[PDB]
Amino acid sequence: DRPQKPFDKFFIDYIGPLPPSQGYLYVLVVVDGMTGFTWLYPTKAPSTSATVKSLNVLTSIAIPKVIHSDQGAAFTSSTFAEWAKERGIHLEFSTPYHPQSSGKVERKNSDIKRLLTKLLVGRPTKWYDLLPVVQLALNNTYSPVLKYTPHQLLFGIDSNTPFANQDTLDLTREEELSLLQE
Amino acid sequence: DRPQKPFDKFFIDYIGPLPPSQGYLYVLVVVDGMTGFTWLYPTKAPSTSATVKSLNVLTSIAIPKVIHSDQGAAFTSSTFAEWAKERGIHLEFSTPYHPQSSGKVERKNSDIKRLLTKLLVGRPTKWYDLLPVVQLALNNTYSPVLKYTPHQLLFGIDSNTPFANQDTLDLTREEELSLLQE
Amino acid sequence: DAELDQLLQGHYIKGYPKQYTYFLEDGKVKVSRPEGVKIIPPQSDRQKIVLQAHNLAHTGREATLLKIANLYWWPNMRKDVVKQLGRCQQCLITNASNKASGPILRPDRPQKPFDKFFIDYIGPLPPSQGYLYVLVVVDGMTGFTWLYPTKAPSTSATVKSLNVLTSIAIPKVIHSDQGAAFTSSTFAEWAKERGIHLEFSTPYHPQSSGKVERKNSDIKRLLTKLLVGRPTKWYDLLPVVQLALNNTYSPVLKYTPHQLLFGIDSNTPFANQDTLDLTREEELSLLQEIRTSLYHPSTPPASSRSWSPVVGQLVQERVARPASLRPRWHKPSTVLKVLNPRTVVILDHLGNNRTVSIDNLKPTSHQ
Amino acid sequence: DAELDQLLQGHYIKGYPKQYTYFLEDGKVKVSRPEGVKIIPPQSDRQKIVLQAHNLAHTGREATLLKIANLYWWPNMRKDVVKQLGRCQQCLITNASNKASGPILRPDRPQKPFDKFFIDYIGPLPPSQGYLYVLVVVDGMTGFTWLYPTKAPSTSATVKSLNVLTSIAIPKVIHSDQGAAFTSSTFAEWAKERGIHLEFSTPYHPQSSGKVERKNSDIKRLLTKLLVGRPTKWYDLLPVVQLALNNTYSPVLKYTPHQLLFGIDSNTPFANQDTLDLTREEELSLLQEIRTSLYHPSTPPASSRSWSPVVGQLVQERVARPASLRPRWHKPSTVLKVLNPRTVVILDHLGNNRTVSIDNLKPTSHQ
DNA sequence: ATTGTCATGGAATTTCGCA
DNA sequence: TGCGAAATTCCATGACA
DNA sequence: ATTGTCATGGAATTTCGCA
DNA sequence: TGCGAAATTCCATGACA
Ligand SMILES: Nc1c(C(=O)NCc2ccc(F)cc2F)c(=O)n(O)c2ncc(CCS(=O)(=O)c3ccccc3)cc12
Ligand SMILES: Nc1c(C(=O)NCc2ccc(F)cc2F)c(=O)n(O)c2ncc(CCS(=O)(=O)c3ccccc3)cc12
Ligand SMILES: [Mg+2]
Ligand SMILES: [Mg+2]
Ligand SMILES: [Mg+2]
Ligand SMILES: [Mg+2]
Ligand SMILES: [Mg+2]
Ligand SMILES: [Mg+2]
Ligand SMILES: [Zn+2]
Ligand SMILES: [Zn+2]
Repeated sequence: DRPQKPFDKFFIDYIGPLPPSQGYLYVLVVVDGMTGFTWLYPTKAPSTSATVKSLNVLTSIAIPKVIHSDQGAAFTSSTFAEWAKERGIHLEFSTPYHPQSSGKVERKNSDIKRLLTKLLVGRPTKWYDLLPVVQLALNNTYSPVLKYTPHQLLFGIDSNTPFANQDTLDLTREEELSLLQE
Repeated sequence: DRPQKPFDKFFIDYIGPLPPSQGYLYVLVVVDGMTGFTWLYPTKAPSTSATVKSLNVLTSIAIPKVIHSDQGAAFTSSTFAEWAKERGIHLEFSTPYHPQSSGKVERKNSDIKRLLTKLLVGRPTKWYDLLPVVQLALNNTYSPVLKYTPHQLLFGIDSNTPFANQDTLDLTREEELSLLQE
Repeated sequence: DAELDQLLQGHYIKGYPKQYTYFLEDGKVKVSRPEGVKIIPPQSDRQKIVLQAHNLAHTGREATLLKIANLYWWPNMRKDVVKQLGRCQQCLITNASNKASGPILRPDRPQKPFDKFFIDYIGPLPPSQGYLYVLVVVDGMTGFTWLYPTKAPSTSATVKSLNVLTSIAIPKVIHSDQGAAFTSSTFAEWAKERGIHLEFSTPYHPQSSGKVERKNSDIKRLLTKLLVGRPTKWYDLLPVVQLALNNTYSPVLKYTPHQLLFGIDSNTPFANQDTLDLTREEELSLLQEIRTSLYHPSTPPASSRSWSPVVGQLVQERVARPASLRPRWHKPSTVLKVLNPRTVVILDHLGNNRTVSIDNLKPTSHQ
Repeated sequence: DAELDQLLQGHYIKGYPKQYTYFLEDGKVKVSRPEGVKIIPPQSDRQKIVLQAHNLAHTGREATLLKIANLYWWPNMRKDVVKQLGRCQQCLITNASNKASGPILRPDRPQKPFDKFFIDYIGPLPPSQGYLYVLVVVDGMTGFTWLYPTKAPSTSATVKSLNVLTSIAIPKVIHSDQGAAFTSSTFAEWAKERGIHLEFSTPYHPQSSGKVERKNSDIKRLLTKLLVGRPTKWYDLLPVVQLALNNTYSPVLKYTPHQLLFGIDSNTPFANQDTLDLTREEELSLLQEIRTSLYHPSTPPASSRSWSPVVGQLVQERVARPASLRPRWHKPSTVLKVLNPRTVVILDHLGNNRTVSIDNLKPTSHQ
């Protein structure tokens, strides 16, 4: 069998609804399966339109062979099926109520949820401007298994933003107070 | 003594007043002494201003060593004396009531008077537009003495407008009828 | 299928080299070449494959081939690629040429004064006494120049000025570019009345009026210097510039334009006195010898990758004032006649006969 | 008088050759040279004579001399002529140079992706969805390009676009010209917050941004082809052009910008499959070898009459947007430091220190 | 049915002044 | 029949929208 | 304190297929 | 160890306002 490579399989999913941030409510998460590299796109809804708009930006940089997702409405629509067929993208779906991807991707989506939650508290309407630094943090995070960051596996070089001071990712006691109040 | 050359001596004089032709009443006549080449400039008056204006056009093409004239007011003014001194032009005057120049120039000024009179009759207000063809006729007229036209002596070549059909220059009997009527 | 069927079982087809093993896999004919395993498509599919590869970014020969070679191999691929590049209309009319024009002609200096005038307009300039333009008239033989200020580059201002000029002498020929003032029927009428032949440059090529264009440079350069530290009141300086340049030596000629026209300096500063003891006829005889013996340049060497036009060749005229994101070249046209190595007649994109400079032509690529 | 008095009676003065007879006539010292009888003016009159001859048409060396030689002769005339040409301010700032710039540098290709971005704006273009401009961002090592449509070439539109871009990675250096969008303090603030060094071209020299300028040509050329026979609706085509050019082979490199950035093609047409059996680490090892071994051009030969700057030399900066009939050059300034053979620091005409390209400099003539 | 041109100042080459 | 310096000629460069 | 670049297609050069 | 043709490399040309 052939070794796993970047652009073989993008894993997509929606996070939301979130509090409004400059008119945006959701985040389309795209994770490359091999490298673990993450792209994040803010959208106003979990619709096919918003997915096609966000993925058109991504697919003007690089096109995946396969897109994997759960059976969410936006991904199972025939409009998204025609969009994928035009670009030669095979669509792949997990069984309903059994979302399965891969250990590296599961742990990556876990990091994204917790990293967002830690920065949502205190400034819950300002996450649109923080999406760039969130991606840089995720993509320059060390991988225990592969022993390389997503940035290193995708580009084959060290980064100019190494996040050496690893964030705790858990919430402090004071951040639980303002989180439980809201 | 040195042989006579073009630009050694311009002979200037005014002809007029003539009937109005596009606001102009006089003609400043400039004849080069050596070649017999003629320039004609229409003016609104026999003034120093009109002389200086017309001769500034000529002296941007070629500057004479000497300008000769009768003791007319425009030529004896101190403004015209200063104009000539700025350009290094020596002014030369004939004695009052004894206008003398040279046989070639006298015969040239005779031709100009008679050639104008012959074309004035019939169309006395249209001599402004005819000044170009009058100059070409005068400057491509054969010289009995030197056996070359003014054009040939000035430029050293044949002309593209040879006036082979020599004009009679005298007035016909019908042209005397319309001339004596006016 | 038919050609590729004999290939699989082992028979020889011309173009396909024998030393490689041609096999079938996943319903497709393949071959194990040193670069890797490539698919051999049938003859009927190849034009579509080349077109698909080319149209990705409308790439030229090698960039298109490198795409096709990632998946496919067949005999003489670049021949099929070049075939499609010559049929792609978008590439022919958008791409640049990579062949320079042939070396410039240096036409003979007119033999006599007033054989050929070169006229052109300078402007618009800063307003001076209400005047914005300058009519420049350069005698081809002598370089002797006349300057006239005008309010517009119009036929009426041109006729006004040339009537004053032609008081001194009529020229045989007047050369000009295809500007509105010179191409009007009113100007052609004015020229025919006086026996003057109107000669016109090829369109969009000021090199052809280069005699007067080069004089425009000296006129502007001297005006600039005289106006340093002053407001640009140039109307009064035109008589001064005209006289100054007409009496300026050309180092290569050793003569001023005034001297070439008259054979003797007038009463200007630093006037030459070498012919003071000669008669005028002796002076005019020396002038005729000077006029014939002037330096004249020759055609320079061609650049290493130049082209010269041939009758029947496909060529493309440059678009004059091309809009944004629009092609810089017209559709291919054919060379009817070669007037000289630098000038040709073509069967225009509209259908007309058009005389053009090869500087505004490229040879259509891929034949 | 004193020097010329001894000359008349027959004594020898240095500079004046003995074999000619120097006599007096009309109160002036003269000499019978082969060209003719010329006046020898005294030392005190000569500077005025050269100035009078020069100022007729502000002529250079030989044209000025030919005027003076009609009347006068004295020892080493051209030395006095060249002396005045170097003191004529109008000629120094108006005349053109006749020395070419030295040969261009070909700076090293950045070693890694995201070491140096080159950014620039295209526009204005025909309105498309209300957008008039395109921000072009070119990675120096790979050539991989990002395109962003904007309504103006502004700092706010630049920051918006680069925040989206830098989501993928932060660059070490961003190179740009001195356009208003990039020179603002708001942009410098944005770059310092992210650890990005702002590098700027020398003014009025787009060659220095040549990496992105050349990419602008390909962007416009492909847009032109795709819009043939259509209205210029280019907003929707920018994603297509971006993807197409990023996956286009450079014939000299044998690689696409995508391949130089990622080391493996994505799911695009005609994708390369040569590294299908390698692991990603084996693939990234081959990529690092490919990045270091790319072709790089060298400095071309200098033209036969080029100049290179020297510390302390008098040079003149080109006027940026010169008005009509105004000089094309600034007053002479001095070369403080030579940063490289093509770039220098000068003591500006205002008094400031200014870093400029030698393409916008001429060496002041006549020392 | 039309076509590049030529001032400029360092450098290269020739001529001058003297022997 | 030869040297050093001055004078002359050569010609690449650039700008005429 | 900074620096030209590179797609393009004929031509020149090298490699291929076969002997 | 050498030929004819195909494949590859060379590189002048021009345009990015
Ligand atoms: N653009 C014109 C130039 C010009 O660009 N000169 C720069 C130049 C560049 C190189 C060179 F070697 C010499 C040179 F002077 C020009 O000089 N003139 O006189 C023009 N006269 C009229 C028009 C109007 C449109 S046209 O269709 O009548 C037309 C277009 C082009 C040329 C002539 C006539 C334009 C121009
Ligand atoms: N004129 C600009 C060009 C241009 O002329 N390109 C043509 C070009 C020519 C030759 C070459 F080799 C490549 C090349 F692209 C340009 O490309 N850019 O991006 C500009 N960007 C901004 C401004 C605004 C005034 S500025 O003072 O900020 C300034 C002036 C000049 C340059 C840069 C910045 C002008 C330009
Ligand atoms: Mg979901
Ligand atoms: Mg009188
Ligand atoms: Mg014109
Ligand atoms: Mg012009
Ligand atoms: Mg710019
Ligand atoms: Mg630019
Ligand atoms: Zn094409
Ligand atoms: Zn000057």
